[PDB]
Amino acid sequence: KAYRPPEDPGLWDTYLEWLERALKVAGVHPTTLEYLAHPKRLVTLSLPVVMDDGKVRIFQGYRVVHDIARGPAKGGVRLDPGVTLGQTAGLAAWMTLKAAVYDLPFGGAAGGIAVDPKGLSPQELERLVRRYTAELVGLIGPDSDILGPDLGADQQVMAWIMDTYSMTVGSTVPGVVTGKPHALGGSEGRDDAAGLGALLVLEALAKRRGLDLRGARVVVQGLGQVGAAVALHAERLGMRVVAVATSMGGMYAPEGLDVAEVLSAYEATGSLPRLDLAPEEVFGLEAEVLVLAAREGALDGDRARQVQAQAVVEVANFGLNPEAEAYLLGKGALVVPDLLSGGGGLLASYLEWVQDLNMFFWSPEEVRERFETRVARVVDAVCRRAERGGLDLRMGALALALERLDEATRLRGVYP
Amino acid sequence: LKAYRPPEDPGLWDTYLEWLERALKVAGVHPTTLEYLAHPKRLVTLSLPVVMDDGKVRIFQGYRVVHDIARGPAKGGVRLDPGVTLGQTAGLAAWMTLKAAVYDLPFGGAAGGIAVDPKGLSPQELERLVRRYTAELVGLIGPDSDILGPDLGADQQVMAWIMDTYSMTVGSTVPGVVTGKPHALGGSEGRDDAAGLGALLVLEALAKRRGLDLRGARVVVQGLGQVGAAVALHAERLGMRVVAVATSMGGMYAPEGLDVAEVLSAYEATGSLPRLDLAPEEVFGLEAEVLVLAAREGALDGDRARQVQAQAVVEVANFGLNPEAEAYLLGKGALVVPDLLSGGGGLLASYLEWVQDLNMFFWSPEEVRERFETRVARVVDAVCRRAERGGLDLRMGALALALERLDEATRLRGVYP
Amino acid sequence: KAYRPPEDPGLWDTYLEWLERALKVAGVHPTTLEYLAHPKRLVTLSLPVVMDDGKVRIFQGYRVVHDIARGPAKGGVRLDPGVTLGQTAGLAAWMTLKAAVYDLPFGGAAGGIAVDPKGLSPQELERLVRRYTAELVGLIGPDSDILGPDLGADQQVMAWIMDTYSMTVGSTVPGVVTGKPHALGGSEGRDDAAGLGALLVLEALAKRRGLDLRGARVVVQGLGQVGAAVALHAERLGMRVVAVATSMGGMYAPEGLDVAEVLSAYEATGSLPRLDLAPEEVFGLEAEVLVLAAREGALDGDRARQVQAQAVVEVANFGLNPEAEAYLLGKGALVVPDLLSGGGGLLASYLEWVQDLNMFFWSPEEVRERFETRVARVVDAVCRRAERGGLDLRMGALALALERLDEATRLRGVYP
Amino acid sequence: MKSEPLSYLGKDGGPWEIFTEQVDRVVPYLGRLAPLAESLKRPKRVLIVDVPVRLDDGSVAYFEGYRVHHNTARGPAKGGVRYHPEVTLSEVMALAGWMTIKNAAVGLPYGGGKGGIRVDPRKLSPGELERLTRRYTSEIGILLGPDRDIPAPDVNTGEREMAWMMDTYSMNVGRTVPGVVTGKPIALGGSLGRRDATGRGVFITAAAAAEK
Amino acid sequence: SEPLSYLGKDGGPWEIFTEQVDRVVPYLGRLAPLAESLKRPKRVLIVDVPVRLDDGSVAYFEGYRVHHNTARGPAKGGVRYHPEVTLSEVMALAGWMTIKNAAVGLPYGGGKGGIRVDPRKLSPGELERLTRRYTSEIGILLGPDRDIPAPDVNTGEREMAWMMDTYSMNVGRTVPGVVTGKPIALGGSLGRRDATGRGVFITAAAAAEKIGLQVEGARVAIQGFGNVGNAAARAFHDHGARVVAVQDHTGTVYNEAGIDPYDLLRHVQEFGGVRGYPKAEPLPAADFWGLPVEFLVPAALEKQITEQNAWRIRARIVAEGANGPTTPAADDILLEKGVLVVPDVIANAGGVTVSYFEWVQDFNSYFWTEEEINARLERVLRNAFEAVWQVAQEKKIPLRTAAYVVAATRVLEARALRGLYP
Ligand SMILES: CC(C)C[C@H](N)C(=O)O
Ligand SMILES: CC(C)C[C@H](N)C(=O)O
Ligand SMILES: CC(C)C[C@H](N)C(=O)O
Ligand SMILES: CC(C)C[C@H](N)C(=O)O
Repeated sequence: KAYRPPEDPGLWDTYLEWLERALKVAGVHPTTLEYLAHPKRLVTLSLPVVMDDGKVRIFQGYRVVHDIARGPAKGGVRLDPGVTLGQTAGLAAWMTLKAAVYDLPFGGAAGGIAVDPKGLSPQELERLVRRYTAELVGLIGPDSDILGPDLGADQQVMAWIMDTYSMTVGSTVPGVVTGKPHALGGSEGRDDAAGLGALLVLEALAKRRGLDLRGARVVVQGLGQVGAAVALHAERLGMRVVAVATSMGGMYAPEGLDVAEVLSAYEATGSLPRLDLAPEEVFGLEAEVLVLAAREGALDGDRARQVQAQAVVEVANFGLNPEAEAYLLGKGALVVPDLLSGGGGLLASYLEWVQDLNMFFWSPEEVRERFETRVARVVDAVCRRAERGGLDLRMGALALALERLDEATRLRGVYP
Repeated sequence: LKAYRPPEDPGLWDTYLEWLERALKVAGVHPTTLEYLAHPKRLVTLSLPVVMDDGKVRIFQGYRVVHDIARGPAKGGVRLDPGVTLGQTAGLAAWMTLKAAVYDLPFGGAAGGIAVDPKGLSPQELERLVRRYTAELVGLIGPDSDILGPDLGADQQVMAWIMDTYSMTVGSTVPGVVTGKPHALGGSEGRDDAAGLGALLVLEALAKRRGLDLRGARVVVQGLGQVGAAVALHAERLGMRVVAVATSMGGMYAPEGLDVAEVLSAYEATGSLPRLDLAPEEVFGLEAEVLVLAAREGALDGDRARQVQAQAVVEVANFGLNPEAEAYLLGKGALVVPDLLSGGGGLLASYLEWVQDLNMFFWSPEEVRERFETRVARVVDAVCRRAERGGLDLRMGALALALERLDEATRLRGVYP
Repeated sequence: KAYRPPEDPGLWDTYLEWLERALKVAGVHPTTLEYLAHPKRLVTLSLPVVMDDGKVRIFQGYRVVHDIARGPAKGGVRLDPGVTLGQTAGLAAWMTLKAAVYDLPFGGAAGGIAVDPKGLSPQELERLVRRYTAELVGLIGPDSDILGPDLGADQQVMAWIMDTYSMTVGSTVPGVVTGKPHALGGSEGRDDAAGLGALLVLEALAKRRGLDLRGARVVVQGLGQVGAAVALHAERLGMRVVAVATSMGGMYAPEGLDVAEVLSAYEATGSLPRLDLAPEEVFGLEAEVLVLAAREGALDGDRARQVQAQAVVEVANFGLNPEAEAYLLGKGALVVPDLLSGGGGLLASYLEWVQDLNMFFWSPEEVRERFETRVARVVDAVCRRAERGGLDLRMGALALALERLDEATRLRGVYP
Repeated sequence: MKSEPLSYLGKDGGPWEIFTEQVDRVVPYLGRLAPLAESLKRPKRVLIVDVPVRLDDGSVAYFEGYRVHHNTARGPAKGGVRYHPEVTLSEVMALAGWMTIKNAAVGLPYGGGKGGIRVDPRKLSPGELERLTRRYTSEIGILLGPDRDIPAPDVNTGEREMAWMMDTYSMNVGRTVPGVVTGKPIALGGSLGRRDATGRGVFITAAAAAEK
Repeated sequence: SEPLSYLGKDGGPWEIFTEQVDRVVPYLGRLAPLAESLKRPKRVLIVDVPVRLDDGSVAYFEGYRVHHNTARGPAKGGVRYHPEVTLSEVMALAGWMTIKNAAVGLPYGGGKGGIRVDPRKLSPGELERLTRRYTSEIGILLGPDRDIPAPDVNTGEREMAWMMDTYSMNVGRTVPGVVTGKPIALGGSLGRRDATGRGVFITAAAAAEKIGLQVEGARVAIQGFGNVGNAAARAFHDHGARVVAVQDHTGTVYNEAGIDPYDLLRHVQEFGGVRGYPKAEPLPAADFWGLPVEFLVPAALEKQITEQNAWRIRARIVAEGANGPTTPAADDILLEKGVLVVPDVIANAGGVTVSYFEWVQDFNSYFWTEEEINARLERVLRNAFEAVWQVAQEKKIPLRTAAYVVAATRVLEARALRGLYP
């Protein structure tokens, strides 16, 4: 029935597991299921770079387009030692679903290069990124495959993608990549969208189910752009951020941290002002809200037994695995899945693309407002669907995505 | 040596790597060239959906690998076979880089394939599959980027569908995107009976060179497709005794010589030889002067090589002869003709098809023959020349020749982007 | 009447001046005239290059396309600190004429970069050359404007042009540039054709005026690719090469020189073995043949008085001043013009391009034939047009070239 | 110099004549623009294409298809596609003419275009109907584009056919181009508000008159 | 699958083409089901061509470009400027190019264009603006690998130059091979003026061999002394055959001792025709047909050989220089008398063979000498005749029918191999 990655199937197999469960609760045509279970195109590149010492080293990278039923392929780029074909495939498929949950006219895609970005000089990294985008010029574009940011790939990387592509093609093409700097056709909203989204989603779901949020305690797992934003917004909306954690451990304040102060220190020193918690203890604190805002696999089945939170908010893709979700659901926890919370990065990227395509840029105010309207709509649709089939949030989102994918796929049909 | 690692089925690639590294020791290859040689430019895996006869979609898996294009646009055959993997396609694409280089052609190396049993689909399913494979590749192929060609399970009819699908997508008659076409479509003459004709041309030159005669030499042809049939056929007209032919089912043996007309006729009509004398693996051990490997890869391994009695072994199929079996046969004194040399007929013929399609001007059967023969001879003499220059066997002289032409092209063009 | 170059009008004015003289002897319609007196376009490029020390330096480059009536633009690339827009125009216009003389399906073009190539690292030069061709890709191509070798730009430069064009455009396109290495679709061989061609022309002209080439003495001014080749072939053709010369002075031997041995010492050290002569004493030597193979303006009116050659062969474009030519023709010398004796490299390039397009290459001996019979054909045509008009060689060539340019231009008409 | 009526219709006298007559009745009111009127009586482009289709029974049927660009001055050609056994060239020309008019009357930045296939869709299987739409879409490919010509539904076509056209084109071109046709399903870049537009429009213009 | 509704019931020349396709089906074998495809032009593009006239007013002209069939390569065929140019006509003519292109073995499908204009009513400037606008309008069809126009009725070197320039400027590249019939200066071919006449000889000579007929000392009768006629004449003369009779629209001259074509030509150039040629005797127009000769070359109007004259023809071989010089009734009569008719489709295909050579040379602007041209000309026409002869014997049918069979077979084989897609 399904594509089998030869390297590293974890994320892909997780996608297949959710897909198989969702099939039982949505109307899906066989032919749709076929497409959803075999990615369109998986491509592996060899990337020559002339190193600082003048010797040529070859890096390995990937771009996978999973499924384009709903529109052009959209997907991030990872610069990380752990990148593999199987991971990129899994992430591409997750993207098809995410985008479909968000009612976005995007197919799913993902890319990456096996490299430690810190281990290269900026010149070597810029060269590596340019060779990547050069080798992809004929397969990407503002209506083929739109790239964006992901692990180890910041706004400066996006700048280099955009530039390389634009110089190659002889035209200025902002819409080839998202997550760009403001100076280069990026959007105000925002590259702190992941975090705000997570919270707009959360607040919307608590309003619906009588959960009181002003003065609720939040633990945030992870402190990159995503976690920082989660923490800042959670505080703005009147919650107590009692903990933030990195991979070295966590900081704890039963009264709630001074978020901006803690983040000032983290940016300035590259460390939390103090470390109350071991990395293990983070999940086991007494709180209302636990936020998974770091990396895949963060919360497994064993660790789920630690969790004391009423709400668990998956923001990182695959932050909690199926086994932890079943357990936490069995305990009466509200589990907010990645497909919903933190589709915020993707929605912003979309609003970036729309703006780039007709070269007219909304105010920070106007972006915010279109951004909020759309997350409130996505939460509504997912809940309406969950309720009609009496399913949990993830399943509702899944069934929604699948129904939408099935429409685009059956209407378009098989061709060539 | 740091090289690309295929995740699945790395056998053919690994062999290529072995040979690269041996040849590295005897040819001047700069480090950058070596890096390019050890990592394919691009490996593409495709999901190929197809509406089957029943109306159900089934998805197939296909591959397109461009290894290295220093010396010109990529050239690469297309395989339709149940054992097609990314690993083996990688290995074949790199082999193309070297082969092209040995034959001095302005081509880089590519290969493609789909993991399919062609005899198991209907004519319409097969056609739809080949078209989809081509449409998926349109932006990545073409007469000056990646030029497709035939291989296992891929007919002149398949080449036609490739030419047609491309041409209809791109909105122009473009015969030069694929080779091995029907004569009617921009194909060249009669060849491909070229693989076999070439094999024998190489043998004949190598013999007139080391003062042997083939008048009445006994030949064992392992394989009877396009390639083997022509070998058998051409061996017979040069007055050799073809004592056995062998398919994947077994072999027919006549110590006095087979009527190659009779055996081919039966096989073409029925898929069997008139009689089965030997199980397929017994055919290598036969008392003959010449052994021709004209089937698939890995036909003659290390131990079965201990059985060979033949003095000359001609490897026509890519990797027909394992490296462990080449060492042994060299030890024992046998003449071993490598694929890079004797498996180069199809590629040369394809190049001549391509050249004609560039200006849509077609030479006569005899002009094609003449130009084919002189290039084979130039290539045989060039390989022999580089071999005796450095005291090498044929394989190694061939590899040396290829590496230095690849190195020259790589160094001149440089790294860009 | 007439484009005015903003600076360095010299070579354009000379071209203009010859055109004015040839109009009185040739059927040319006003429209043709207008076209020939105004280059189609003149491109000045800024060429950013990240230098070895990491700081950015901008160079200035040019591409001029003169007239395109007979076919796509063909023309060289100079890398020389003397390169200007005015110089480039003049040369682009000269190509137009020289191609028409050789009856080639080319229009004329030229280009340069203002740089001393010897003062850059090979790395820096690669970047400069690559930026030049990248900036140009939308204005060049195999049926558009075909580039080629010229001052300070050899086979390795042409390779980088080629590689740069092909990588950008995304397919392999040997036809965008000529004078490539054999490995990349150049040959066969030469590089050595400009000198060969020069001698072939002198041969057929000597045979026609009754003149000893049998053991006659030759002086070659200039020892770059062209002069080295002239000298080399002059010796093997059984001429006695009494002198060679560079921008440093001249090596002299009255019974002949060992030429291979001299180019060996020159290629080794960058200087001649012995210096018997001052850089201007070379012209006045006792020999039957003076060959001009260095640079434009090599022989002035004054220096021509000292010449006792009976044959003066102008190989370098504009090697021989208008005024030196008039005097030598008055004395009765055979004066062979650049337009005729300087087309070897152009012819070889044409032949090279034909094969590239076809992607099929002739044997060394097939090239030779085709080359040789073409030189003979154009020598014949220049003389036939000379004879009928009662003209010297230059004027004959000029009127023949003008007539072909007139024919192509009036047939095509004005459009858009 | 006189511009003779179109030779390719026959000395009759049908839907194209009714359109040119409408052009004629308008010429007294055109002022300095009058001499240009002739151009309105001239389609820019008429493409007649053969649309072959493998039927379910495995045989090949051949259908007549048309794509006409009447006028292209205000913008790209816009007009639907009709599938009807009694469709003629001259009918499609006329309709393409009326689209030039209708588009200008509301000031949309469009020229006018129309297409037609001479076929009874009732008589085709859904599978054959699809291969018909795909082949037609390939054949008029050289015309198509969001900045060139944008087809749409008409008699016997709708969402389904527009979905196939959009798909065929996008696959043929290697990118997703929703705007190559209109009247698509919402799932493919359709618009909200398609069902009530014309009725509401009737009201809006009636009210605008009441206002006056 | 019903007949083309945009012709109405008013078939005419297209039905003539269509009937000829019908007549060939019996010979198609397993290709016969595909025969219908030949009755359908791939595409028809009708364009408005607006021209700013010298007085400043705008005139509008209907133009046509028809791609009849594309199985064997890009469309190829000339463009005609005639006030009676109709859609039906261009279509029929595109059809005949598919046939002719295949019979001779060129890698081309069939095409044709026309503008409905009387070029005589237009100034050189207007004809230019007409030409350039037509070629911009059909620009979406043109290209060296898509469609290659050529001269036809009232067009020539002058218009082709204009088409090439326009296409080249429009596209920003110089592309000599987008059209043929260009002047040499712009990338035309040597050998064009005599190609058709020469080819009549080449085909007649190939026919001659099949029947043991010596060319040397053979007597030749030729009708028409234009480009084809006199080219055939010289080609016959320079191989040792005697021209004994030429017929013109001005009269008929006859001389059993031979007429020297180069001398007849000076007289025809001087006086407009053959009448009163000093070195021959006048001959009654009807007696021309019944002359005892080995070779007869009708190279003028169509239908010159009819019911009314066929029975008197003593020639062993008729080689058609003109299009359709002989009627079906005459076909049947000459078939009964045992005279070989070399049909026009191959017999006069020299013109179009040289056009193809021009196009080959244009790919890399590398030009053949005249002797190379004629050498390859021979190769193509001898091969085409040999294949027509082969099928006539196999199928027991006349050369004319064999030629269409070869053509239609080659087209349909290419369609069958490529298959139906999309
Ligand atoms: C779902 C769509 C993108 C289907 C597409 N036309 C295909 O057959 O691949
Ligand atoms: C074709 C290759 C050898 C060279 C090319 N500049 C590259 O970096 O890939
Ligand atoms: C001289 C040619 C290039 C003519 C071209 N049509 C022009 O006007 O420029
Ligand atoms: C070129 C043609 C003979 C074939 C093409 N695939 C078609 O369906 O029209």
